Amino acid sequence: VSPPPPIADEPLTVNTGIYLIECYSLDDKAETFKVNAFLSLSWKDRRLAFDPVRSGVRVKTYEPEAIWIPEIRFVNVENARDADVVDISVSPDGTVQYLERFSARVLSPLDFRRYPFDSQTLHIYLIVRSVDTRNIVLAVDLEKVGKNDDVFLTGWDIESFTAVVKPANFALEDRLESKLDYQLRISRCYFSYIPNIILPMLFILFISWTAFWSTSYEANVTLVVSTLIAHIAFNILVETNLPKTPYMTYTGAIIFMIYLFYFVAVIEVTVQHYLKVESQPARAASITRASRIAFPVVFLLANIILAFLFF
Amino acid sequence: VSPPPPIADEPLTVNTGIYLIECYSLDDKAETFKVNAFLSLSWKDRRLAFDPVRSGVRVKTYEPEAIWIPEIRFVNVENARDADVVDISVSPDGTVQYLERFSARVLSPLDFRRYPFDSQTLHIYLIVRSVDTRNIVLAVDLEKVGKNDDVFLTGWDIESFTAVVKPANFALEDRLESKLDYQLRISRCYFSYIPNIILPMLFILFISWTAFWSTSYEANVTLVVSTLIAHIAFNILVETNLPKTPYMTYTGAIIFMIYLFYFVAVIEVTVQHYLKVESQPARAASITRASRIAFPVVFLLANIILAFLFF
Amino acid sequence: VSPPPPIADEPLTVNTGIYLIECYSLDDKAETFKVNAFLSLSWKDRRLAFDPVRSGVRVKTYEPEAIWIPEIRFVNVENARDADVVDISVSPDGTVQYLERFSARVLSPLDFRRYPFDSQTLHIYLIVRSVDTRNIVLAVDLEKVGKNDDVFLTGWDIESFTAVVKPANFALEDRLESKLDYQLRISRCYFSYIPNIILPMLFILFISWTAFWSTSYEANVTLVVSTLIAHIAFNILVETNLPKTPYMTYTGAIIFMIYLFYFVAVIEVTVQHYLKVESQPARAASITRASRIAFPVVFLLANIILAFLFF
Amino acid sequence: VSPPPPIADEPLTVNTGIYLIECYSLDDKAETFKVNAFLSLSWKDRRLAFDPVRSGVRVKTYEPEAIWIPEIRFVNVENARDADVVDISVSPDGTVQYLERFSARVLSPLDFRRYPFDSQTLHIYLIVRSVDTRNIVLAVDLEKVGKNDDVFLTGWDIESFTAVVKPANFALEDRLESKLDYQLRISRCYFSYIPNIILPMLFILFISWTAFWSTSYEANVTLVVSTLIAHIAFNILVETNLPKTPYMTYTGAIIFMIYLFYFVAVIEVTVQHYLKVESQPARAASITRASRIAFPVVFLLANIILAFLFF
Amino acid sequence: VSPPPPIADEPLTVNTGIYLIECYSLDDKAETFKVNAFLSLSWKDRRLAFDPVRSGVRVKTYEPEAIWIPEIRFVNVENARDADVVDISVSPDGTVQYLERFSARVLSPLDFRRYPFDSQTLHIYLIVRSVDTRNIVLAVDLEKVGKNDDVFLTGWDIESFTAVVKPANFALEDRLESKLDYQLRISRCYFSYIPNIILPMLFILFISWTAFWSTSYEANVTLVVSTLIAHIAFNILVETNLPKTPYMTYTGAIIFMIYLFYFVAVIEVTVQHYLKVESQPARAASITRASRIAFPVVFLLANIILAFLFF
Repeated sequence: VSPPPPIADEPLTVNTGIYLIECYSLDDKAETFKVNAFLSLSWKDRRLAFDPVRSGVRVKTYEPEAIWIPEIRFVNVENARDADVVDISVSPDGTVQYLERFSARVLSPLDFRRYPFDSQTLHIYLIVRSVDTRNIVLAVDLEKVGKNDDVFLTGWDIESFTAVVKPANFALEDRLESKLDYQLRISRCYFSYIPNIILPMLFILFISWTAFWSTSYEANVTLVVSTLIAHIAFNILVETNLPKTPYMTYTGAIIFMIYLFYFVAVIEVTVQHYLKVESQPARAASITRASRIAFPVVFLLANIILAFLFF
Repeated sequence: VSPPPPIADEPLTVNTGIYLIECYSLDDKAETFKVNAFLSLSWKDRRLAFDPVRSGVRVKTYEPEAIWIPEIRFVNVENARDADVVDISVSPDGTVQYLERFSARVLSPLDFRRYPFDSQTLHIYLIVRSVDTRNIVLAVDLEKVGKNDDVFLTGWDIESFTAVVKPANFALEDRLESKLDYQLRISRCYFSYIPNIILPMLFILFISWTAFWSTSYEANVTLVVSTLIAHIAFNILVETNLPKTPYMTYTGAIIFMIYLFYFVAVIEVTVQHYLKVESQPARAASITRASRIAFPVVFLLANIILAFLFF
Repeated sequence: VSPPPPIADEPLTVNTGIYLIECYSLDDKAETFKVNAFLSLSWKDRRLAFDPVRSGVRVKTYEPEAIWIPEIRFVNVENARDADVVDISVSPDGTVQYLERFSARVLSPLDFRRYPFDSQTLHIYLIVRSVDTRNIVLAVDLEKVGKNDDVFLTGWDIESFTAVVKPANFALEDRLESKLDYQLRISRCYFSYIPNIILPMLFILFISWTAFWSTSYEANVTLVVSTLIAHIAFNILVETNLPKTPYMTYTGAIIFMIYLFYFVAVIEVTVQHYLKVESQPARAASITRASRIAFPVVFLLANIILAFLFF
Repeated sequence: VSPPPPIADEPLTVNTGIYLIECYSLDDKAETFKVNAFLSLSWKDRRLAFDPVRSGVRVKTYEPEAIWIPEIRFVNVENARDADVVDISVSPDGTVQYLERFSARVLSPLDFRRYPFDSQTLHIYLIVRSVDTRNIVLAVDLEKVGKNDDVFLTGWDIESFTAVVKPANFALEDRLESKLDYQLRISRCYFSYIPNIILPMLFILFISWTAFWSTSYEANVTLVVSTLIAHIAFNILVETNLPKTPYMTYTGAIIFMIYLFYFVAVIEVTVQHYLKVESQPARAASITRASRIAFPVVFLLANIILAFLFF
Repeated sequence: VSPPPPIADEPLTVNTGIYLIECYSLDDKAETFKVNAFLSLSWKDRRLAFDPVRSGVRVKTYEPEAIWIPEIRFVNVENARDADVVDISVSPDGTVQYLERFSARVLSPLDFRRYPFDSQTLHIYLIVRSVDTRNIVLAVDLEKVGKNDDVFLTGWDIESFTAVVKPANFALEDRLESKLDYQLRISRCYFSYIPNIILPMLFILFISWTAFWSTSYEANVTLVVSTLIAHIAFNILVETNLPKTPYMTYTGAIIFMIYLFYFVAVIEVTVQHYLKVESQPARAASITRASRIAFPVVFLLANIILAFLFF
């Protein structure tokens, strides 16, 4: 079987359509997600045309081996998909209606800079490579693009599944390739963020600041250094929840500024003590009492600096 | 091979039956479980009917390629199943008795809000897609739905394996699909919660409260801050046992309220000290002595608030 | 090829035999072990009988496709085995001697209640499903059941590999199945428990008890609370060695009772201090001095309670 | 099919070309990376030559089985690649144009001595083994060597993909092999190095040095030993980011020297105390005051020693 | 195709040869290593003999399916190898020269008692099972046994790859098997052990001993108990580097004895305090001053006891 010969000089249009049955295994670290879907392809091969009256039937069904079928592939997949052909139907004019169910692991890049208020745009790129006998381009049948309502990705909200209708047609290793962009949009979700990461990290930070209602260098050193251990040990506890990136994220910045407020708290505590033992308990107490409004306010305003920086 | 032609206008009934041989690899995080089972299918194709007298035999056995067999598929599977056909038997009337042994990884959503007293309902969804020549619906042979007695899922109690007999018949990409719901019910199980998570976490919390039988700001700061480290380090130790969810669970709420009781204990300790060094040891001692009934009672009642909130 | 017709009304005996070549990958968590072995099957198909004189040969060798061979399967495997047929030999009477080398991942349940003095019984269950034309039962050729001497499972002692000769014959989805139990016994092994888990955990516990040779509430609070952190951090260190079960184990009980001895030590320390600051240093000292024989003795006797409870 | 016979005594040239479609799964620990690419091969087999006029066609397409095709293999792969032949085209002169899409896991050694300013050179080694009837050598078509612009490796910058045009021709197990070196260059990237590993580790180190503005052996011991715990716990937190190597890295040296500055700080603190309690508070204070310029300066200069050692 | 008939009653010699191309993925825990190599086999099948003059060619090449080829297998592999036949060459006399490239995961037992100065002997065991028609033995072609110079195993030194030429011929399940031992000798390598495990663990241990230049029970308790936490937290940090074995290793013994020196340090500190508060500061100071030479010397000598015990 050859590809269908062209009527004029025109290339062959294949009408694509992905319907998401399941989506699962978004690996935030590997920048992958697994998907289980229908792929529908449709084109016109007039070599397969027939008379519905003389053949007796409205629709002819073939096996994949029997007829010509285009080699459609995914670009951004790890390995080629687990495909199973569901149905091949040819109408009287020669219009082939192909359908397969596939499952593929997909590499779409992720951006965690606004964690845990980030949203993502997952791509599924479909290509077809043209042949020597005829050129092939993809098109999108927008009625055959959708998703099951049961489609769930725990800890995200699946907003929308579409495709960009204009395919990207381009030359590669001396032949025309036609690429299509199918986009799954999603938006994050971590109702427990505040009680699982933020609130206990604010509490351990506030505990360090009770050293501004105290003058014991021995109690203060225990307060500030022991709660710094408590902070690091807590960061250890929530390490699994936080994104491990080579760049700075929003939650990551909050964390960093907290390590800074531990450093500045120690400076104060050391200064307050150096002034009191250096017989200036006037200036010593003036600083420690100022820190009690200075630290919380500077914290709140810097957090507004960050918030506004990222959003 | 086409599907069997209909006698009247009726659709084709396939009689389904899943018998669980093994169940294993419930991944609480990925919301999957692996299963190894028999799938039995049964329908009537009168094109395969024969005379037992003239054929000489009572039952004819075919190969899968030889005869028409419906394309049954699972909905909520990662990849299509590892199927091995066990037996195909056709009786004189044309009744096909199909049997295969499969193993599949399955995506059923899990709800840990009532951890570790949660129960689950694992779904295995069977579909069949109807064809142009004839409509197909699934039915359930409830005598062929069951499970091996050896079937174990460590840390759960396998309660029941059934199917919802009314199939869900619906149109999808222009054809009728017939869906079936097979439900594995399970219920959790963790005797170690009481002896592995709750009791040592109550002990480390109680240790923090011995600061209400003390007036040393230096001993008290060590008591409350060191036991807060002990709490976080313990939470680290039992991190593997606890469910890593984007939502708030019951055990997770207990944990959170404990981080709050550390914060409130520090407030008290700081206030008691601020009053004693501010020459009001009457009010200082009044508070610290009140906390000794206040803290434990508030704890017990809040835990009853939580308990009743979740149950 | 059909199954061999019966001489009388008798069912077909297949003579089984597993010889373990390697065993490896015991996953204590997943309750699996991998195995690499020979499976030998032997039955009589008199349709394959021949005259050694007229055929010219002593033994005829066939290909698997050529002759009838029973569908033997494992029950408690994740996926069906990686089988490679080694030899098929038919003697003049029609006795088929089949041999294959397989490797399979196996689900046998494990019991860690007596960790690290537990022993296990790993099952490999062989089934055969009878057919419409004839009934099939398994038998054990005990000369063809054994294990290579190199067979090693690091951290255990491979005691014995046998089979229970009486097969379990039973009806399943309307046909007779014949099941066989092959048992690999194993017994645990951990000299490092004493020098890796128990001894450093007794040392950190004893360190907490030097607070009975002291009256400083500040040193005592540091001793008991700091060593409790040391205990939890050590439990973290040996978390990989200890079994993560939903039930209580023997080592797990020892651990739990140690968390209790930290709680009781804190009670004492708090009471001793409350009596001394409440001007009763007679009773204060009486208790602290009694704890010095009370604690170690109660520990030793409770450990004998536990020991005897589990053994 | 034999290899094409030589015109003269010359060997057969195959023109190679790898175009990277995706690259992913760089395992820093295992020294692997996965890749998905096109491999293009081109040679002249004049046995396949044809007359475009009499054959009627400009280009003949064959199946892999039909014609002779060289066994090209990768050297440094774990398992042989997942190859799928995309197109085989023969022009009138007998020039075969082969194209396949493969995905392979690759073992290229990595050097982390200059972490996190290291750059890498990933190799993909192509071999062909010559045969008895004729010698085979690889050549590089540099226009067919390239990479997709979407090719991403999170936390690195993909600089360049080329091949060394001079193939390495050599005798192995009595035959000529022709090897080619395809090099993917990459350079590291951890913009957050300073902000997540270095800065909080300098802060916890500086906190230890506030013991030079103090004379309390009890506060100083808490300062230096508690911040040493904070250092180790932080190193635990950033363990995932740091490379696990059997050799010394640059970041690893910084870490090591920090453990040394904790040791030397303790020596000082112990000496300062030993002199003050040994009634020499002149020399005691002289040392502690000197450490306040000595420690930071020695640190800065040693870090310049290291920096210059590695770069 | 049957095996070649014997000329006399002699058995068939197959000449083996493994050439290591790559070696990788030594899993210290699972006692496996992956390997990628050439396997060369050579034997005489006179059924394949030909006249070079009449056939026209000097050497005939066959496909694996075409001719008889022995079932050579590995003993100590997890799954049977990923084999790809590279070349089959038959000379005029019937001498088959087979070559395949395989990759296999291999189970060779490892001994870490002298970690990190241990050396290993990795086995690759080749078997052939004799058949009913003829006996088969393996031989070693020592010119076809070697390794690529690029062969690397990070953190080890690949010393040598040979085979024991005398095959082990033996009866198994009623037939002769011929076994061969191919040995890869490797030796460990960890310069970072001294700068990653031993030195910071000696520093944290030395810090505990500054309590012999001090008489404050409160500072001493903080010194010894806080550095014991620091020791456990550090052991946590280097847990990944250290071998997780059921037996006692050399590095493991060093670790254990360090936990003992923490226990003995606490005993001293408790005794020194009990004597000073029990008004015997003569004996109290005598002990503490003796410990300053006793502890370091006993440490050094015990480490020489260990060193000499293991080596």
